[PDB]
Amino acid sequence: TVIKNETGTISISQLNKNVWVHTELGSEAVPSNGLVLNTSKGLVLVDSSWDDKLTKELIEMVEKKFQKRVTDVIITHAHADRIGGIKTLKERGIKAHSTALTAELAKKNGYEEPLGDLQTVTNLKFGNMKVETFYPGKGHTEDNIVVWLPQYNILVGGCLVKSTSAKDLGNVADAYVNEWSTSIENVLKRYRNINAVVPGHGEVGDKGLLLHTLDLLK
Ligand SMILES: [Zn+2]
Repeated sequence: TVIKNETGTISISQLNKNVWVHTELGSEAVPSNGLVLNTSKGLVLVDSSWDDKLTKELIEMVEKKFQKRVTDVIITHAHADRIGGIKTLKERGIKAHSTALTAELAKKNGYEEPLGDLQTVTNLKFGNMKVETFYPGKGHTEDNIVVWLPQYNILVGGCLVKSTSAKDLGNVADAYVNEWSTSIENVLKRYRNINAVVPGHGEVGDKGLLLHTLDLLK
């Protein structure tokens, strides 16, 4: 099931019972994927959106939809599509989780600072919903992390993972192209039984998306 806005810029699609994928188009419309986790104690998002207007609109949508508060957001890296709505998060009392490095880079890029609480391996539980954040090393950016939902074996790769039709790695000015391969290998070694994989943008797939990205990096 999918739910969008009248303009069509914001869409939310259900993966399973309590897991949805939020997608926003940043204008040439450029999409960005994130997750919406419906828990017994509120809504949790994996990544915000391009800017504050889109992020606020996204939050307004899911809150109206599930009739609950978005309590936390996990930021996967310090770029606009991930941390663009940080000001909106902070003004609404939404906890913006991130690694210390992501917080450092957010500041450098002119964004308000996220919590910087996430360690290399951080397990978070919101109600019955379990979430694991993992820093696999440098790739798309120096700070990129992945998110794992152990109850569903769902992997949110962020921009470290490209979609099936993607033949372009995207912006590599802040990337560590050579190390990117080792980082993907660390994700593969850590999670031996992956089901669905959500790329930074594009359609949800499986472990084959990680192999595809390694192919592009060759
Ligand atoms: Zn980026």
